[PDB]
Amino acid sequence: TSAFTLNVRLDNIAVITIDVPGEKMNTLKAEFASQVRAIIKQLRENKELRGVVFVSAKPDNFIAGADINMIGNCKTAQEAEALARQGQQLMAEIHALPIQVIAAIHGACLGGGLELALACHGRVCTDDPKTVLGLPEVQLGLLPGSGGTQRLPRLIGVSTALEMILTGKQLRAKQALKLGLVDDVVPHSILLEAAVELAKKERERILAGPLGRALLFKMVGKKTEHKTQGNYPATERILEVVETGLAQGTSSGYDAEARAFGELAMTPQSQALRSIFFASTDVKKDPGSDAPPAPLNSVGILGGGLMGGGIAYVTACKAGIPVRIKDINPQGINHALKYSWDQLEGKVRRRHLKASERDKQLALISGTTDYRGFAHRDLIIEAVFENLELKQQMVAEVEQNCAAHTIFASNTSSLPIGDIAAHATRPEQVIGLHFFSPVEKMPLVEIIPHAGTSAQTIATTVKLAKKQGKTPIVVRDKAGFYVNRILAPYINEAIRMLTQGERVEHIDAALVKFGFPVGPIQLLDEVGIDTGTKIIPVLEAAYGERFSAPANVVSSILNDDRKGRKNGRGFYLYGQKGRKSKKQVDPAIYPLIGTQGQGRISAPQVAERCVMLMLNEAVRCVDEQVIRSVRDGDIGAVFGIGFPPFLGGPFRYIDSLGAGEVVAIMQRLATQYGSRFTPCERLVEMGARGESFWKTTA
Repeated sequence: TSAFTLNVRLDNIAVITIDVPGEKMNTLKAEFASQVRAIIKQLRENKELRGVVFVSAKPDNFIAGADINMIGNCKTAQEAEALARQGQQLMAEIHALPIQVIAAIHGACLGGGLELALACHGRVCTDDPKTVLGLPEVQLGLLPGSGGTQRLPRLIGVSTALEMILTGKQLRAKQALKLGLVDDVVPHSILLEAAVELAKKERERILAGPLGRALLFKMVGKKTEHKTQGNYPATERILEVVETGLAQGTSSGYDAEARAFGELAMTPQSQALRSIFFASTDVKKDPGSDAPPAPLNSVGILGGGLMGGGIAYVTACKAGIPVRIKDINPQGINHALKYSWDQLEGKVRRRHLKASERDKQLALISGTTDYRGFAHRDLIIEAVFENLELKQQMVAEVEQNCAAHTIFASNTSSLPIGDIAAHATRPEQVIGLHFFSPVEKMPLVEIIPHAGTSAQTIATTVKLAKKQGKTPIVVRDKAGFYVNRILAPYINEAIRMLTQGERVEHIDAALVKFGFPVGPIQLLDEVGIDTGTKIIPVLEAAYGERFSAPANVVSSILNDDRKGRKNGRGFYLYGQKGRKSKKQVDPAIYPLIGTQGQGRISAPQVAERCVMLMLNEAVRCVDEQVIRSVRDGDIGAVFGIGFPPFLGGPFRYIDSLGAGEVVAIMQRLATQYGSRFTPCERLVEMGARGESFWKTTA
């Protein structure tokens, strides 16, 4: 029956220990409002104090901001705005304290927690890697909504404050001190002792109030519009709330911040963003199997190059597991080792610790061509050539050169795991672990158990996958798995429009405006036309002509040796040296492939044509039990192929669009463009009945 309690010391300086009684992390619950009022009145009552400090007893963190469930318990903009204005009002009483108030921050301090630090006159933080300051409410479709949109700009400057609010990026203590956000960064032992010590103590060219700051907002607004394409409502309201707050006065802006927090909470975009946040922590909590994980003290990598280097990089640096790389090409090992060096040579940029920690993490990386240290490797990730007979040999080599409890994790793209495990002595310890290049950048992995994969090695592989910073999904051993299977018809349809007279500048721009990061064929170029088209024959024989492509388009492109960006040129130029215009848009591609049409199609009709083909294939795998749940399919496509996050995923996009309406669109598309668009066998059933993919349908 308490959360905050304060105890004054011999020197009359109060210390409020923050510790939510039961929960693992300090969150700003609705129950804390009356408590902090009751104690902040006790500070004023005595009038015999010099300073006050704020500390978080939980060693994990400081304050993780307000809980996203409290916003969900509001059915109107007035209620969401109500607790928003109540949030600013309470922290105004903290800033109005005649006593000097300091926040001592050890651990993460994000969202509403960082705002409390802004209300305090001074701040002290630790130099720990787990302490981070940020305002990530924009990532939930919302906005700081408790004083963060005005208190922060007047402390760091609008130019670098707006970055923190529009992206939600968090800063580290050494970088936080430069901006002036924290007044001092001291070790965790000195924190409180120094915090109370400080608590006892009592450019201009762009600073032009009317035009210097006016240029920033015209320039930041144009950038933010281009990056988001206007599909994120909070992005409009952050500039609006912070602009009027600085221009027309703090109090009038505070009231605009509250109204923004209110109607942003009921936006359809924000509720979609908060759901994938809830689904992300659900996946991060789900172990895929109820069996106890096997030990993972040391791992190994089969295969070299940038492919193997990426797996080894995230395995040793991010997960802290020593890894050896086995490759029979001596040159292939150096590229796998050099790639991991250049990653940790990010110490050039002000970050990455130093040679102390650079060589500490690097000492866990090693390479050899001769199988001499593999006798005790608890798990070995295979990343060699995509060939079944070669992968079967790899299985036969790890079982003979390593322990009897090792796990074979194959990074395959189009081969069934049952065929890779067909000739294994212990087929219980072989699994699919599917990464996406570039390995460091992409955050999703597909963990594919075959018919005989043990429930222990299932739980063991995901524990490693989550240790590498990846959000894994467990998908069935069917051809194409999930993320590649729902992307092949998506790319084939964009290519089929090119053969129908469309221009690539129009198509790619049409889908990034729809919500995707990059267009389908720019994606095909970046990932490689070689790799992006090697799975269309596998999915053809496994599921029929539904995954078909135009007759001889891809056959004509790479027979001209146009592999994409990996070599000289592809769908885009990449030979544009001088760089006056960024977008390459190669014009030799149009004559290379037949194109009779002359652009009848519109701008949303293009993006809808292939997203419907993708939605069709998406609900197919949840009906075939390829993905274990509809939640695994949402984050599987949101983090997998950059499905528009403001829509919540492909399955939450159907619920908002209407199961009966989407079946009518594809039946309408099928009449016009062919029978590849016909609704999924299960979607027609959901179009008849009031079926939603998610709870709380209305």
